[PDB]
Amino acid sequence: GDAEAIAFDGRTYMEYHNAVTKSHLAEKALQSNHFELSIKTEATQGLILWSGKGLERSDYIALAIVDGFVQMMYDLGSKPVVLRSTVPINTNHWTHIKAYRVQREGSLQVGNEAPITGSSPLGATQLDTDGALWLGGMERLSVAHKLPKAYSTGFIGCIRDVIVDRQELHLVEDALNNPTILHCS
Repeated sequence: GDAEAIAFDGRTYMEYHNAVTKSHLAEKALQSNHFELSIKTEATQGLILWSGKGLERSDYIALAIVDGFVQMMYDLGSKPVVLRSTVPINTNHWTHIKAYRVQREGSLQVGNEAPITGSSPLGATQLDTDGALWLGGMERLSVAHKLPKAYSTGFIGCIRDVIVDRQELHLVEDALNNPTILHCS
């Protein structure tokens, strides 16, 4: 009841579009990104969300659990920057994540800890993309040989209340690749 949390078994990943005439309200050079979610899990390695085109050349922004901690990572064109949390995420207790990027600056907050901040190397400031978004793992994998196994590892656990750039994401209804729906708990 209430918050409709969906679960992720390790072979489940949803593709969302975000940003294109669809009802209410070419390339894209985002100056920002803002992501909000709540996750419950026992996993110590897994990929949560990933916004990019999924091509080797493409810039990206993603969130993954790496060796027990949630870490934001993105490359805009001048190499990556990693923002890692001090809050052990694997307690199988719903936990909040709040992350954003303003040009080159980004922050990360898991729980109530102090937000982790940083900024990619001087150079690019905009994230080139077609609006592809992904949840729980991702299709185009090749572009995962350069990252830790974690981004290769699908996510096992649940997720709910995903907010991407002031719009709320309806996991089921917005999913574009018709995946197997398994509620949570």
